[PDB]
Amino acid sequence: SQVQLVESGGGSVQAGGSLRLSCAASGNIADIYYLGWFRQAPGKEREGVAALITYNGRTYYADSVKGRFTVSLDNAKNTVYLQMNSLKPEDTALYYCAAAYNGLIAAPLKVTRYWYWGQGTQVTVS
Amino acid sequence: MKYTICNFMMSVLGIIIYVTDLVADIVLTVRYFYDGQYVFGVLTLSFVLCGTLIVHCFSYSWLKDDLLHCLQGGVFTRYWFVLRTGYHVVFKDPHKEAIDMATDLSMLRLFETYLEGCPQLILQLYAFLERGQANFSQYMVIMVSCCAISWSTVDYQIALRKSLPDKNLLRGFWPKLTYLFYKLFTLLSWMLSVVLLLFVDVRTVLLLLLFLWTVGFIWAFINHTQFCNSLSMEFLYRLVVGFILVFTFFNIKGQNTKCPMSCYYTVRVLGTLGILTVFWIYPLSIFNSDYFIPISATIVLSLLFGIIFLGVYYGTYH
Repeated sequence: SQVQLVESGGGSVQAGGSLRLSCAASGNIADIYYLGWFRQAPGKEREGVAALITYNGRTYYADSVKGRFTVSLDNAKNTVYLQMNSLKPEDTALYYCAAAYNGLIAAPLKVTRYWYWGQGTQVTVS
Repeated sequence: MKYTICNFMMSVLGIIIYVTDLVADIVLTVRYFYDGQYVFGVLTLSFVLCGTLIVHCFSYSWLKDDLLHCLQGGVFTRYWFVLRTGYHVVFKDPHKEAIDMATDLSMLRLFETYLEGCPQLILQLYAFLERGQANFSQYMVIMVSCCAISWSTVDYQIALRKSLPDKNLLRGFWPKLTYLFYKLFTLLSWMLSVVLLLFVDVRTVLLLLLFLWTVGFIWAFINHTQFCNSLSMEFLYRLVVGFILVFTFFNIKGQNTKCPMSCYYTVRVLGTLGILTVFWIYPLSIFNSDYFIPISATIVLSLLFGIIFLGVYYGTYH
């Protein structure tokens, strides 16, 4: 792969607390249009949770997590940050960050839309 | 008519298209399971499994009519025979057998091509627009299938020239290129139209296929198509040829007078552009509007080019 995505910030935190994640894209991200996040736990398939547009910054969300997630991008470090507040028990899942080249479909929540992904980090809620 | 050297390169060109087409499909399908894309991989391997099965079923019927091991004795056994004689042709009525047997193989490759060139190009191009950039492996199958479509179509035209002397005016390089670009452009417009709908509702397009498929199947009955002997093969032949009519028209039985093609395309022009009016008048937020304009441009311009090429061919030769 031309670029490698690095995930960090995962850990163990009590219920109702806060925790920060960072996803770093090392390489050329000039052609990257969409990039976001996912939730994955055993017994279910991947579904989109949050995403943003690099060109503008309009943060598309999911109705299940609308009004709670805080997704921001910083071009100085070429990375994206994710903020939790007042966790819920079902948040325990694997968080992956992935990008996608610009195409035709405009719906950056579909699992099959994104091109390449990262290793992901384990997070749990107490 | 003597199986010259010139068309021998045309015949040997088949494998370096065919075997590359075959190896591309197998190398690409496992890659999808290697990357986790199970749906595309199993479905793209379904075409090659069905593609070689359909021709093999025709292969057994043709071989039995002309005449566990016989089960696998299909195209490869047939193809080795002509080159075994074809090598001697380069070395030096064997000519009658060579030309008749080769042109028989050519047509079976056409149905092997247009049941693997056009319908399989949908899945790859549907998996290329969705993910934006795609990779080298998917570019390989799309180009080789385009080469396979290009090679088989012009080969059929050569067969039409040699089978009967009615089209004596077909001589020349210009008819080869004009009719070739007729398929490559008219199909591309209709393929891109089906792909655009495919993102909206998968079920509607699939059910739309059955309505078009059965019309082609019924269209076989009215023309009384007859090329096979077995009653079961007769049922199968109208099934496979009817499926092709959904993608492009082929003047079944070669006894028409341009009447059915006009009807098939006068609805194509309203059907394809009618779809574009639906999206333009009723905007869809699902599709990005930035790249929707060039796609909307290339779907109509290519179709405009396709009908333009038709006037040159039929209007000066047919």
